[PDB]
Amino acid sequence: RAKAKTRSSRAGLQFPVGRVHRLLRKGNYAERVGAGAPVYLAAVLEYLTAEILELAGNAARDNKKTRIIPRHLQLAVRNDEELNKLLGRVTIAQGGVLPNIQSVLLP
Amino acid sequence: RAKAKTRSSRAGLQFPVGRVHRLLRKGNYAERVGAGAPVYLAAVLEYLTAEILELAGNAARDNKKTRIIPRHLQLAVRNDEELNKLLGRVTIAQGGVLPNIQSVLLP
Amino acid sequence: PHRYRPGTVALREIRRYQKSTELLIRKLPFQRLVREIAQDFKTDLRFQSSAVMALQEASEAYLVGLFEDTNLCAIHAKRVTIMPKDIQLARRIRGE
Amino acid sequence: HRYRPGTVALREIRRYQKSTELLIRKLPFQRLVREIAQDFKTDLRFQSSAVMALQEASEAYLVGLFEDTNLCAIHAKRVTIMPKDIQLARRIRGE
Amino acid sequence: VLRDNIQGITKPAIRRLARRGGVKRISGLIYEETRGVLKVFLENVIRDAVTYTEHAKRKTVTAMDVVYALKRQGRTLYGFGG
Amino acid sequence: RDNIQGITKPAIRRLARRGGVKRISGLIYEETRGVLKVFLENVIRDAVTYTEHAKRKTVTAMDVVYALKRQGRTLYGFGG
Amino acid sequence: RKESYAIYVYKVLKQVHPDTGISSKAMSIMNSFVNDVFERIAGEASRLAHYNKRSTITSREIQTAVRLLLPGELAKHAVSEGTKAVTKYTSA
Amino acid sequence: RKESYAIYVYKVLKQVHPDTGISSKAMSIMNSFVNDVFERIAGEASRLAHYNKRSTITSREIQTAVRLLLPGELAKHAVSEGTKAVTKYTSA
DNA sequence: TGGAGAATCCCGGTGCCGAGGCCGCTCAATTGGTCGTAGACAGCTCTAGCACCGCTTAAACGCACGTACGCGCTGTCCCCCGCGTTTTAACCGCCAAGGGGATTACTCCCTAGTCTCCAGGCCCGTGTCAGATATA
DNA sequence: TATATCTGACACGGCCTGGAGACTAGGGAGTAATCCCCTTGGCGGTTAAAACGCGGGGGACAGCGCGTACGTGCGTTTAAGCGGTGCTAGAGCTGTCTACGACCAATTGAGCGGCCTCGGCACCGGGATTCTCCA
Repeated sequence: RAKAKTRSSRAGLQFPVGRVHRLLRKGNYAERVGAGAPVYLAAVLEYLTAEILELAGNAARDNKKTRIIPRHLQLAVRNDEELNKLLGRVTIAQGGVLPNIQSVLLP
Repeated sequence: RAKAKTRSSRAGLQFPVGRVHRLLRKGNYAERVGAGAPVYLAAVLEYLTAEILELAGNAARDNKKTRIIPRHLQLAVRNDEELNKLLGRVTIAQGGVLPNIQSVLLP
Repeated sequence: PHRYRPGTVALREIRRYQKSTELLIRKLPFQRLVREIAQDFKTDLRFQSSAVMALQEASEAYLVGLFEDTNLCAIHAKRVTIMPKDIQLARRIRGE
Repeated sequence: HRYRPGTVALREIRRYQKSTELLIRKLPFQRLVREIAQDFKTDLRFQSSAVMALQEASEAYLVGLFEDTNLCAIHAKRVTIMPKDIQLARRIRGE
Repeated sequence: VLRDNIQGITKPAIRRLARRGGVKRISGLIYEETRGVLKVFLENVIRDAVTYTEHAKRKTVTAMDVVYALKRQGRTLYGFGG
Repeated sequence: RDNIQGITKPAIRRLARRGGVKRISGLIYEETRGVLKVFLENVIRDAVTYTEHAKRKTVTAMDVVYALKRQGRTLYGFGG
Repeated sequence: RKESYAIYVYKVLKQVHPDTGISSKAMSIMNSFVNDVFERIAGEASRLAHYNKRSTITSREIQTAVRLLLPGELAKHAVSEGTKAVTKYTSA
Repeated sequence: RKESYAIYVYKVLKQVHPDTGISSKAMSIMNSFVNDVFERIAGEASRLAHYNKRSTITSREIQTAVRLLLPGELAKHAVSEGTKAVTKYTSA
């Protein structure tokens, strides 16, 4: 047998192709799972994770903190319209709400 | 051999136990399906079919119609609280709306 | 001559269109609207007739439910007239 | 040196909208959860994480409901929220 | 090329849909907002239906695609298959 | 018993301040208590059903997460 | 060829309302209702089996799926006829 | 042996925000987010397989699921990233 | 308070087409037997949830003052409803091309299954840095 | 906003199990071909509905008075909350066995496609009953 190379390194990803393939196989979705489906879904999950972490890090530097807390994730999700559409039925614990006051209540 | 007895007949049901069993196997729900699961599911489906059909026949008899139309099914579902809770996210085609004028609009 | 008060004809129309189950939007303009919406996504696209009636039934039901919530918003503001802020309030509360 | 009616409410809004801490005391919510769960199954054990999950979900639901209630109140040309606003919001949301 | 057929959703048609919902009086600014609401909803359904058709390598949008598109967004329609 | 009164008036006021409500009527609190009771009854009944299917006498946070996911109220950060 | 509940809903209608017929569109709506409720209960039972690390959908999973999905009196009754049906199937 | 996506979110976070850490509750949230998006996309891919009478999940099914679920720019960039990963896997 | 144009309800005749009953058959449900394995059940650990006392202290509760605000009344004017006339595009029928859905043969590449091997992720331990506290 | 301190969560550093390499087999789906439902473009009458316009009436909207009921501050109560200890239900892991469900094969009758029929119901026309507006 030759040297063992991981399937995530062949696709240039950090998310596991093999774990995603195993979760697709035991999750009872279809009778068969193709070769490119775990690669594709690992790439999609890596991109969505990257987008959430970029906006969370920007929100963390906006509050002068170098560690991401749930409040930074909530400010990351709900200030972007696409992630608000994706996570509209999702409650983030210890996330709070964005500060909005309607204009009729201002003095 | 012996006489071929239908599984729905020995369970006292009209809905097909074997068809529900086939659809449970081929529907990619779990690796195994128990023996009592299609009997239970056919019993629940037959009960819900009977509950909609009895109220639809009552609505057809109240409108002096021999025959159940989609308006009768809508009048059966939306006038009962439990069936409207079950089918609140579902639109019946050619079903119309219940007669409900608000009190402030009537003279 | 004979002239009805404002509201009696509207209430008779409410009773007629709540008793009936017919489609109220004309079929051919809805078909043309569906095709011009679908031509922005994929060119040279056909439609089954039952797809167009399914779209018409879903659209009519959604608009009737939106108008029910709009009427409740208009009654909440001590009015009997529906105005666009009632529609915007109903869609904001639903989450659209 | 009494403040105007409304400015302490506005500082309360800006204080509780900038915070993540739960606004309900933990022990009354524990007693309420156990009292409700007694009606479904007698002598249930409860994890602490389950009660914290219930409190977080209930607080988020009530905050969203009060936002919709405030929207109904401004739609009725009014600052004070009333039970009819809550009822209208739950009726439009489907409850 | 079909252009500007949103005016085919006429003012009496919107009035009839409001009469079905139990509306006594309608302001004259309602109809443009109703046309916009209907257009937004129709693009939301039709984009998913065209996606379902394109996955099957078909050129005709069927009633199955519309039923699955409405079932996806929680607006399930009975009577057109399922 | 009588544990709905533990959800006090300042707690409902605090939750309304988080929602951006500037002025609160005196009849908000009973309605908020009833709304919270209905929501907790639904989620707790579903979590109890999830627990009694698992042959357990302890309501795990997984059961609460799945109960909220059944109602489209997905909760993040509690092992979901 | 095409498979649907075109004869069992009529059987239930005849044993409930023996002098009442059904139209084609209403029967298609009833078939869609049966398929939708079947999909809901089967998906809930599969999700319950996956939550408890089980590879089998038993009668207990369908029972708790019916208790989860249906409202109160409907769930209590459907549990009662389901239990009666499995009891009659096992006893005969 | 509870499997989690913690080290992968470490790797992505250090890839794009090198001088930025993360908390434990934020990782519980991120783990739930990855699991939720995975379950959503895989369930839609299963539905796409069952609608077209298919028994396998390919890259086309995941592509169509990503186009159905994710909003516009998110769907476009996710499809681009997945297609790049698939052609990098196939070419190497 | 009572009468008239108009809508509404009720009843009888007519035609139609669509559900509904019946038959051939084929295909999927039924029966019979085998085997492996998922799960039922007992045992044991030790995690964690309930129970309770002290205290000190933040949070809640009651009371009083008062001013912003809800709410009702009035006026106005304008905008939408009601209805007559016109025009215009929907609708139905029949109609042909002709693109594409749906079925069938085949054949091949793709993916399940299996054995082996090893290295990546995971539990545990440690120490060190990022916020919260503290004060002006 | 600026200057010191503390602490507790967090990033880094041996075994085991699951992911990868190589091979085999078989079956699902791609490709080609064909056949016919069914989809669209179009002509033409027609008549129903959309559009336009005019009067008018009722209701959206603005202003104003008033009476009251939440907001706010302060003093007193009370029980959340943290620490600490104790103890016992029961969550969870492991081992063993046994019933039960997948699987394969032969049989057979249940349900579906196809076809013929008759009455339920929409439609038309006439008569009785409100019904809503106005003097």
